[PDB]
Amino acid sequence: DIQMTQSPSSLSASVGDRVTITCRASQSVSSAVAWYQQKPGKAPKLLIYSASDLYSGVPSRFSGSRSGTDFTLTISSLQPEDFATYYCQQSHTYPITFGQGTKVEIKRTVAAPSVFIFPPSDEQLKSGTASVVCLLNNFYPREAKVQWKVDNALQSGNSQESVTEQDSKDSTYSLSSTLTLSKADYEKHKVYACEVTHQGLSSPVTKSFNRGEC
Amino acid sequence: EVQLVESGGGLVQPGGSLRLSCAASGFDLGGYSMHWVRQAPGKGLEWVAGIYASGGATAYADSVKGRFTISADTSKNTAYLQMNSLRAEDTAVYYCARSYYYGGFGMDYWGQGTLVTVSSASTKGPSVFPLAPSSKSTSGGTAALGCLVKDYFPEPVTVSWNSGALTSGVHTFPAVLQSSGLYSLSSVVTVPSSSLGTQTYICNVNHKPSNTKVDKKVEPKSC
Amino acid sequence: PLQSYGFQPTNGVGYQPYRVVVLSFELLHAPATVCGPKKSTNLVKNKCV
Amino acid sequence: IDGYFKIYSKHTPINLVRDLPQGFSALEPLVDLPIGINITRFQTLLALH
Repeated sequence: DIQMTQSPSSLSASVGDRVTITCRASQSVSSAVAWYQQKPGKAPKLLIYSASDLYSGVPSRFSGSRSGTDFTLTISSLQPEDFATYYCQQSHTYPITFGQGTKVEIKRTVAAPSVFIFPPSDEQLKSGTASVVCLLNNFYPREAKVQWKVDNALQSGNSQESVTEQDSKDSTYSLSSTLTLSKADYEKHKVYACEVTHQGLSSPVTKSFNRGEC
Repeated sequence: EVQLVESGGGLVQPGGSLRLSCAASGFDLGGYSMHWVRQAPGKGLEWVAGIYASGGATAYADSVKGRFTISADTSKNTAYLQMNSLRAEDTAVYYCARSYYYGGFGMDYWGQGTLVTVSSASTKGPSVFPLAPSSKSTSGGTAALGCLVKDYFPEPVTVSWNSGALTSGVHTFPAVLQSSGLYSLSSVVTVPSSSLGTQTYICNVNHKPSNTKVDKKVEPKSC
Repeated sequence: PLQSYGFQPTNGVGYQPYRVVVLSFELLHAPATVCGPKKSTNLVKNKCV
Repeated sequence: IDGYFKIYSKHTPINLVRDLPQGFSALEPLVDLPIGINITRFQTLLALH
């Protein structure tokens, strides 16, 4: 049972750029590390069978090498067809294991989000619960979070998240985050806020509302 | 050309079981080990088990031992997975894949994956609620109306606006599976703010798998 | 440790078999044999050479 | 010398068996053998019935 670690969690490269993704087995697996290319809705494509064994049907762009234990996977000239999550597989010792998967971004313009805070509506509150919703629209880099506050305290564990896909020209995407309070808990707090931070934002954007507004 | 084709997916009540199968096409399974792998929603790829088509020998991941059992039949040139005592945590797309002998080589032929789900609330329509727009415009002069879609099952759900006529300014998020055993997602439409009181904004939430749908109107409210 | 190679006429160029011979040269400070012509030419008589 | 065993030789009829034959003689070179071994000692070989 040899587990492997992949990095980076995501890589940023344009069409025509180079992509470098690595995988490190905790134990030697010889060179028996295979790689896959996966698009949403599809099976991972087999790219590589072993560190120096490329699969026919895989673009010639795919190549790699080893340094000590670690294997480095690269794409020499990334095409639209290659934006996929890449995974490593070791076939040396059972159980067969896989790495975590590395995403590739199209490396475009960095921008702050348009921050929309949506206080729980009268209709949503008929459910008996209250969902405070904040959406960060059209921003880049890929990593962003909402620091949710209740009575200006930072709250952690009552939030939920979902993230959308990136724009093919700008690399931007939107982030959805919410806070769930029962209606009864919602009514017991006065101030709510969405403090928006991300890797490219030097000045956090905060939107807020008072309980009962909107 | 060699293909591997999966079937047999569907929902299993918690504690129940399901049989999956894949057929080989263009390739004789003998000489290869046939493998089952798993992809839970939001997760990466996990190996489940492998069987040597020409020998009957097997190996399993520790994570599935005592629960997932496999077999193969070279007269049929197919392979099978029997999953017992399925839990919510076992919701995943199950894949067939193959490799030479007993290892030292990665898997070459792959199926596309069939979804197996487990839930205590296997058949639900959506519950849809509107989100009031900010009354103050953001950069570009825009504002947005939205919906929260919750507690439906199974996924996929298709969400669009104005009964499907509105794609312009539409921002949708993927569904995720919640602790309720049901799925949820959200969406907004961002347009110049005066358009929010002119255009129709109805969330068309379609669930072909549940034979249902919801048309929820969203409009500006004092804010 | 070894696996059979599926070398077939149906394979693409990356999987077609290739016959390879590697020439590995001696590093001896006092070599002899496995030699060759030093751009050898013909003899010319009654001329300055 | 430098890994090369060098051999020179001559073979003639003899009248003198007590001592070696008298008079000047130059041995013919035969071979430079690229062997690579340390020679500090030796023995002969006989056929046995």
